[PDB]
Amino acid sequence: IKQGIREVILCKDQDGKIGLRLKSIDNGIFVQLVQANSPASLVGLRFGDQVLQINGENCAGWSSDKAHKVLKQAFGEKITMTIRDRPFERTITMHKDSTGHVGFIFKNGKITSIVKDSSAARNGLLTEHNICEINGQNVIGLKDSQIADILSTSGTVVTITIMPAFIFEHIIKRMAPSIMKSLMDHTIPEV
Repeated sequence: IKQGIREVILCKDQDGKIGLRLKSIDNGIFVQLVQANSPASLVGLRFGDQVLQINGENCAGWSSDKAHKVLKQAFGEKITMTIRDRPFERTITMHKDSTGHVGFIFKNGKITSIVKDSSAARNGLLTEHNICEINGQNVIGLKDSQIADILSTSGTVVTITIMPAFIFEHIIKRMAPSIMKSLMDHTIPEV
């Protein structure tokens, strides 16, 4: 998680889309969904990122509807956005033990217990937190077994990005699980 504000420049695709849905939270605007293979993914927007400005105008106080409308009405040749990086999230680095475990239990992507004497215990992983990313890869909407599988196929060093569940549950309201599973970018970013 970068302690930064960064500028991104976007271009609507040939369908006039950027591949973004946005959500009003605490009088800011946050990214609720980034579509795979979209202008938003390509420029590196992530679930939970805060949008500070669009085209030099402050997003403060905007409703979700107003943010969507602003994007629709932008001359989509060059849209500038000022982003603060995933401000409700934190990243925790763990090491798999000899048995290949880091030491927690989760359910519906939410961490529910920390295993004694684990790497998770040593690094202070918290319960009541939703898993947003593993090793920089968005895992939101994937099944527990797929998240398990990613953890298995990772190396020893496992980086997890988490968000307090009450904030996660606020961000994802009015978005169908099937959309999150099917449409949220789960790819590794391209170079």
